[PDB]
Amino acid sequence: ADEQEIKKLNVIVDKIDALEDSMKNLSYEELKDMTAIFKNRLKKGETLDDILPEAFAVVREVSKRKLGMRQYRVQLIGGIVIHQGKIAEMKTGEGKTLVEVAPVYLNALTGKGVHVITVNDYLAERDKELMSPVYESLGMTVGVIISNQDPNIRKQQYKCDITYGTNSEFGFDYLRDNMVPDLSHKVQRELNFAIVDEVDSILIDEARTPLIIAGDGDEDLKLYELANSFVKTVKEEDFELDRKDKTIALTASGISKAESFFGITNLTDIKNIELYHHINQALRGHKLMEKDVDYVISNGEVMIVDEFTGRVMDGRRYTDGLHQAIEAKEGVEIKNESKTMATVTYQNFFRLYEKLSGMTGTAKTEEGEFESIYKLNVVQIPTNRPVIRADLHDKVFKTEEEKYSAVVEEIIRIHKTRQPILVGTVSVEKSEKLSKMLKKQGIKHQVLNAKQHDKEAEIISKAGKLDAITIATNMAGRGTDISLGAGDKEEEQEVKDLGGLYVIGTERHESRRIDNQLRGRSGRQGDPGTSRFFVSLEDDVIKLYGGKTIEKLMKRTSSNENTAIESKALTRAIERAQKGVEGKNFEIRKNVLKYDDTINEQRKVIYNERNKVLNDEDIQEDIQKMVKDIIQEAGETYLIGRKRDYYGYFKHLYSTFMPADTLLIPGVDKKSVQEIIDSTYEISKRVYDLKKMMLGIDKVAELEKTVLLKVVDQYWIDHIDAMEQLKQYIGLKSYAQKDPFKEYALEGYDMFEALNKNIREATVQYLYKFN
Ligand SMILES: Nc1ncnc2c1ncn2[C@@H]1O[C@H](COP(=O)(O)OP(=O)(O)OP(O)(O)=S)[C@@H](O)[C@H]1O
Repeated sequence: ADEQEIKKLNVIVDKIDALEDSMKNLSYEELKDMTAIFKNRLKKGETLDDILPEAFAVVREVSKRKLGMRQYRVQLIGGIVIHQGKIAEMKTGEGKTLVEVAPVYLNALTGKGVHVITVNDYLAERDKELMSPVYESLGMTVGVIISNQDPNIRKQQYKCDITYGTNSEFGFDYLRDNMVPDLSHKVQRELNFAIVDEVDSILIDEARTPLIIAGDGDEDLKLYELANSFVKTVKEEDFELDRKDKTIALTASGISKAESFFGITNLTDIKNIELYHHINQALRGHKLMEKDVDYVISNGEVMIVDEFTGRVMDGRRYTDGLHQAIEAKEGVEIKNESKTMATVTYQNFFRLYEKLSGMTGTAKTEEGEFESIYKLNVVQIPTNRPVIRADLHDKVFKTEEEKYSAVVEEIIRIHKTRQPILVGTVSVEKSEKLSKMLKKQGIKHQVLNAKQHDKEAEIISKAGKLDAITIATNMAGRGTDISLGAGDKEEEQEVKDLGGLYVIGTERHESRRIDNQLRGRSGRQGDPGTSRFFVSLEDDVIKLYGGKTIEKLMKRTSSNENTAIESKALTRAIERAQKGVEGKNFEIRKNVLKYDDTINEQRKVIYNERNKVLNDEDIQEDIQKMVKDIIQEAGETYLIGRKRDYYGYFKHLYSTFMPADTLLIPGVDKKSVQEIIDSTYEISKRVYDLKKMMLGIDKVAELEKTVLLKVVDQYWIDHIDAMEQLKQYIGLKSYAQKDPFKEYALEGYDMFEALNKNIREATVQYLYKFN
């Protein structure tokens, strides 16, 4: 079992050990000073790895002094392992919180910024508060990212050398960090290196659901209303149209009416894009479309119509604000709720780190997933002292009452013997149910229902001592330790001889992993302990995932009340049920990660092409590129497409971005598509020269960024929410052999081209059409 991987690793610790004595003589400052010595050496030569022995050795004595926690080889091996970029499988109570110190320090010497992710706020704040004396003492700084944290403070934390926090906030922050307008609000920093505590939990387990930021539609609510009232008051002269090419615009009569109606007196400018966009689809919905032709009004809602059948294309909603507009138009309750803006799985958010790593107590079994996703290599480490415990069997039953009384009675029994027990549950109500019998009978205990992880954290530590009964859910008091004695050497041996801590799990969990975690809370290093599972036939995991066996047994009749069950075949069935929800879950992540890849490739560019604008990167060759793009398109459409519809081609460009009287070109019949476009484009290069010369190349470029970036946001968020609705729409399909994913990709590919186009034709319009 990973013998040589650990053996070679052992050579590293072997060296760390020889060094120890030399540093022993050193003062507190002779040690801090070393952080610098380190940094400077890194510039002169040596790799982070070439430093490893001394680096960790320095964390050893500094740790060995400010917290007492000197480090044990296993805690060193694991330290090296995190730095090597893998998983550090150590069992509960093995000291993982400290296995991290040595590795952060080492990597934090680059000034880049290390990341330590935990399962929750408390776990992170506590983790940082504990090891900070080691970090601080060595000339480094630490910060932790907690929930509802103001931007000002939040910035400072990533600024610090080391940073801790809930997995939810790191990936969350990021979203806002890339979703934000200017940089006065970006909060993150370079995602360089991360250490994931309880890696199986965040990565493998959470994976199932993605992170999603949404937005409260207060603004939009009365916005379509105002726009719709105005478009309503508007006259035929206030706008011009063309149902032939499905376009419409607001004439000069409208610009002023809008400025007079609203308090906005400028319009057309990037500042206002909003009122303008809204009044736009408000107008289009009012005249370009019509009742019973385009869209239809059934009951209290407005459904869309398909042109290929005349049927109602249900499920699908109108694009970029349109439906919301038609709704306002007719006079029906508007769907203004849950706006999905940001979204991301941990499968990818974590892929975004130069060097990934983590620790846990159960991962080598899921290695194939950890590697073929995060290319995380699980390396198992030996436990410090030999692990002696009693991982007892699964007391099998039928009927929850039978299972429950068996549990209640076995607890009164262990309790009198004087030993503590840990009753693991998997529901706040089940924990209360099991609680009722104990109270009904008269035996003291406390309920840890994962809500105030800190208050409960204290409770579980004490739980580990003398006559205590603690019923915790599978998420209550996690990183806390079960010290036999609760801090006393007296109760330590008393409870040590009595046979450790006892663990009883209500039902078999969703995986062997979660179960061994209840089993793991006991028997650390060198402590006796027992753990047993009181299972029953109606427990869902078996009830639904068991098979034909549990069914007939459950159906039969009734006989031996309170009498437990057994059989070879019975167990053979109980295990398939768990490995069945194991595989069920294996594939739910598969069909969540892929659906994200599609949006991840998109979100990838929309983001780079968003960051260009922010870090003052030149966008002139690119805007000009898309400007040419619009025209090359006009080419295939009217130029070549229909045949040579000059009136249309020109209407399209006047429609799109060209001014009023400009594209006048001789030749036409004598000239070819390309030449005609080269001309239309030179005519455009001139239009921009008029702009630069009359505005100043600087405002011209400065303005280039103001509107490119602004329209991306408007059309991107809407493309995202809509890409989600697209997924929901595939649900009502299947066909002969049409993969539900395949369709989603195609209808998502062109949907991306439509989005990008809505940007091409929009940056330019604002950049040329009016000024
Ligand atoms: N080398 C050590 N010497 C003394 N105490 C130690 C040492 N290492 C860890 N501890 C103690 O062990 C307890 C912490 O164990 P943890 O770090 O929680 O182990 P773990 O359960 O693997 O970690 P989590 O829950 O993934 S942080 C604390 O009471 C520490 O004081």
